[PDB]
Amino acid sequence: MNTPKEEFQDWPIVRIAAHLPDLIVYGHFSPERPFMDYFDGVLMFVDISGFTAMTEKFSSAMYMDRGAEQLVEILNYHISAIVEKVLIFGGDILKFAGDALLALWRVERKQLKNIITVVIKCSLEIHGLFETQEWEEGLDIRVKIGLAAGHISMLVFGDETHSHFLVIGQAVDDVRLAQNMAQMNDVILSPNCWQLCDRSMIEIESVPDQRAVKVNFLKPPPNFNFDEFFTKCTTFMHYYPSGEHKNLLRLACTLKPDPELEMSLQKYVMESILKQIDNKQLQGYLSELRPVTIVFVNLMFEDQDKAEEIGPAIQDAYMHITSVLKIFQGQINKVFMFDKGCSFLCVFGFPGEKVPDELTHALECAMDIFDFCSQVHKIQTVSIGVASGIVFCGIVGHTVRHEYTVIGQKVNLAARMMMYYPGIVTCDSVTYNGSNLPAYFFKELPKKVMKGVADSGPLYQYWGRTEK
Ligand SMILES: CCOC(=O)COc1cccc(C(=O)c2nonc2N)c1
Repeated sequence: MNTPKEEFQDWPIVRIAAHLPDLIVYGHFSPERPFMDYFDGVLMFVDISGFTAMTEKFSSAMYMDRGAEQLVEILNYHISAIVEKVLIFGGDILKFAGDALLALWRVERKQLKNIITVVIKCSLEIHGLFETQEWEEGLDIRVKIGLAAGHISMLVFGDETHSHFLVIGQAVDDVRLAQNMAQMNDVILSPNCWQLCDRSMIEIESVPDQRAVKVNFLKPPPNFNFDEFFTKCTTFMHYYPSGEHKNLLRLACTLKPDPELEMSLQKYVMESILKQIDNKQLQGYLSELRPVTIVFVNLMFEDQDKAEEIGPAIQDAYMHITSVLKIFQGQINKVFMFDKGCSFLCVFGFPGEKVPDELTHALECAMDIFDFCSQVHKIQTVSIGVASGIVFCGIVGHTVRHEYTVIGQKVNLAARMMMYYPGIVTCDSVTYNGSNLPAYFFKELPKKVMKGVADSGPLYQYWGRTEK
């Protein structure tokens, strides 16, 4: 008998799993929402704003109407290489955003020490990818890495049709703080990461006015062999591709059809992405420079550190946010959470979802969300930033691990507005002027210098329909 080779691996379920971490793909959780679980791990936050600040230049006429296509191609070339490193070193890419990706090595508490060593080595090899790389003579193209370790909580929230997850807690807060302190080419360790790590392996230096540390060198003992050390470490890595599948970047490439599993996983993925996955839309349809309105919602909690309390609060907020977005065809593109609160990146005018009055409706949606979420138990402060303009949309990452993402100055602007103008709904000049709503519905705001934005233009508070 002949033995034709090659398992077929391109099923819809596999395509869906590309959009999700192993944390979710192999998770098998209870149906209750919210769902919380608790574990330990090492986190890596890779700041990629260096080359995703390239976006505004790809809107130039020099790119001849293929700005979006060129941008995704070059971004994916670089981001792919980072993803491959993470995956080969045993990590799980949790989410992508325009300015970062977050990766996790989940392990039993006793192995944190050795896993930190693995993650440091991975971090250094990532920097090594970019040592002599650039573009257009100028732009150097490099990254900044923060590492953290310790207790991690996971939250899954959603309804009967849509799901979202977050990791939260001090280690999560720590990784953001660490990455923020990094300069180009740095690997910064959280205080706890430094506490837990194998101090014989590395040389560090202090970070002024900070207990976090910078890794200067990974200098292992005389008879250390990283490959043998790594192999020992794989004992504790549940899904590391091995044996017959050692040639694959992800076990998830081996997923077989399973309608119950696919039902669960598809809830995390936007319907337009599922359309492409099902070969009912062209594979490049979602790469675009598109005018949109960003509504960036931040929720700050009464007790910032109590997972048992924040979980239900996020779920209650989510249920309202989704009902309000449905009414005006808005979408949640990402949910993020560090030390600054839980933020929902909402978008109006996505792929094939554009309708006029996007602006008045975006503001009215923001106010509804603001009013409702302000009365949610345990939510201390709600802040919403509204910015409108051309943004890049597309699927960013590696073939095996990628996500639909939005990138642009207006996304960053809305995100900064929600943090620098807490407790109110703010909007940019495009939104204010475009709405044609009466001027007394707004308050002209003081100009604030916000990290990452030059010339925001005049900013406004959406005060609402009444003096009240
Ligand atoms: C408004 C703050 O926006 C950002 O910081 C975006 O950058 C990222 C990039 C990757 C993951 C995350 C997360 O916050 C989480 N992903 O999963 N759990 C999280 N927490 C955030």
